[PDB]
Amino acid sequence: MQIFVKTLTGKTITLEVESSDTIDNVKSKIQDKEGIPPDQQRLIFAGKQLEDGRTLSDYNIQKESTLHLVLRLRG
Amino acid sequence: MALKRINRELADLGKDPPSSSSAGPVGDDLFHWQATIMGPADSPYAGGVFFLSIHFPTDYPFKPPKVNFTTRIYHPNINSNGSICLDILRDQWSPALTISKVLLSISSLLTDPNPDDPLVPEIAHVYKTDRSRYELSAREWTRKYAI
Amino acid sequence: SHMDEYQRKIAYMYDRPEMAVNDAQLQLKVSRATTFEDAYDIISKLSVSDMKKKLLIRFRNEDGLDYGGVSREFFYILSHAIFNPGYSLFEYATDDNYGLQISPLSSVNPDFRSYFRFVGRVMGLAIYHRRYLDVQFVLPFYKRILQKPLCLEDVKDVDEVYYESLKWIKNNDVDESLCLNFSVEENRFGESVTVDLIPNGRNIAVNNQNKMNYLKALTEHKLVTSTEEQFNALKGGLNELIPDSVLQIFNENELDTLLNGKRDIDVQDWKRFTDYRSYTETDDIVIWFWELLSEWSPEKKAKLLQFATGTSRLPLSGFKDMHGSDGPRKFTIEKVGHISQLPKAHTCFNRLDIPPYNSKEELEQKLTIAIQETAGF
Repeated sequence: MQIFVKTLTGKTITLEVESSDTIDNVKSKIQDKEGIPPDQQRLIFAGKQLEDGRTLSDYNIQKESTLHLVLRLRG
Repeated sequence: MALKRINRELADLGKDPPSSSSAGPVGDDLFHWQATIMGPADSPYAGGVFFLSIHFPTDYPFKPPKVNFTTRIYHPNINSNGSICLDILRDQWSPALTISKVLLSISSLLTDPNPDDPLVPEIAHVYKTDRSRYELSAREWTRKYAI
Repeated sequence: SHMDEYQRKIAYMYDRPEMAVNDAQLQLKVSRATTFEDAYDIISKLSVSDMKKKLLIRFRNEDGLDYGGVSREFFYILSHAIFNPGYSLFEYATDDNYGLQISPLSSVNPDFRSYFRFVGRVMGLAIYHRRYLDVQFVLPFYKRILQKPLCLEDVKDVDEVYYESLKWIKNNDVDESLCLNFSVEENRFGESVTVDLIPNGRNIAVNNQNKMNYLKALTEHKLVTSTEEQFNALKGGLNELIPDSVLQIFNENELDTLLNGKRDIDVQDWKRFTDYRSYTETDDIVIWFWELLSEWSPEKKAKLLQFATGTSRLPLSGFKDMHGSDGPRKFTIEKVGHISQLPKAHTCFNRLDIPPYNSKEELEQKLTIAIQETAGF
């Protein structure tokens, strides 16, 4: 299936993925497209931060969902 | 560059607001904004309304704005006075960051505190050890102050 | 060896026939309270021949021997007075990273040229008589004094975040979303005014072809064009004594060492102007910390200071007038974390979190390891 990842700079990257793909694989794809190290990726979907070790299906990610790549505020 | 950009950002916010956060100049001063953030639904702060003060430096968009919470919030990573400074290193702010992305990041922080960087040691310790007490105290403070 | 080469250069400079002090002595009396006023009244009228004689400085109503110490104290006081941001001649590059630079607003004075010529005379007199100031300018200042070209990288020493943003613009592409154009908004006494980098510059957006010229103009305006007349007067005053052919054998670092001497961080001031959270002044992990800092070399002390506070540069008045991101914030030591974890640092609050170790050796090892990734001086 297809999903859309919107970054900080207002750019939108479209990815071809499957619901069983791991979060790590998606961050890897974003690193391949944008050059952002996985350690620095903060992905948000519907107000919840995606965590390594789980799958997209765990978060009910379906056809043409939209994710956010958001700043990591410290305090 | 420091005023045309601000006007464009304000127009965009008035165009398609995130439907939760709001921002607008106070009186007539485009370099001083007041913003409103609604408490995320899936967090102890649900129902609250938190006010932020945003000061744009004259070097904007090259230097990040100063964002400070005004309403008191019981959070592991927000000091008593309130200060949301953006620092993994000096390598994350770029002229391409609008003010909406910062508000979205603040909401993300509200809905997912980071306990490994304890700015308030007691609250961080409570969060690590006993989560239920942290939730109860956070919602109590939201009821007392945010409302 | 940097030190050997620098010593050779210093000996050659002071061995020139055009930098020889006369045998006659000059008496220069100044009151301690009104140091700046009397210094400006006297120095600003000395002739070039007079300024080249031996300098004998006396403080009024303070009779004492060892005039060398008196002269050193006088130069310290004068340097901390004239270069003080409160006097509206110089200013920190940023409030959280204290780097002195000529203040663009200083032009508001009826005649800033006399004051800046006096500053140049003071610097030239300090260099001429082998006396040291104690201020710490930004590298572009010394590069301008030596007449070197200024490039984008030089903005790193002035302000880090501005340099990072400029580098981002240089690397990545620029769209019309970024309302960037050839003009800069500067706030002068409340009111903000627009300065055009190029004629009709406020109505020219930056494309992917103009961004290089835009970066060039921004760098030049930030580093040079804003303070042309003032620095020209200052350098004229400086070259009044030290010919330009003598300054141009050093570089931006050897000249800094020549002016301010070998930089070092005071530890007594550090200890006297620090505060503790959950720690008492007599706790073991504080007395051990201060002993370790006492028996440390300046490079490692600067590295620790950068790791904790954020920058290795200190205010003009030590740790007393220390500013955080949001305002004044004295260096703080707090008890936070487990024994195994390394000490942590909150930069925007000048906080250092030292867990409660059990012996001085463990504290030293952890503290030396925690600062390796940070480079200071």
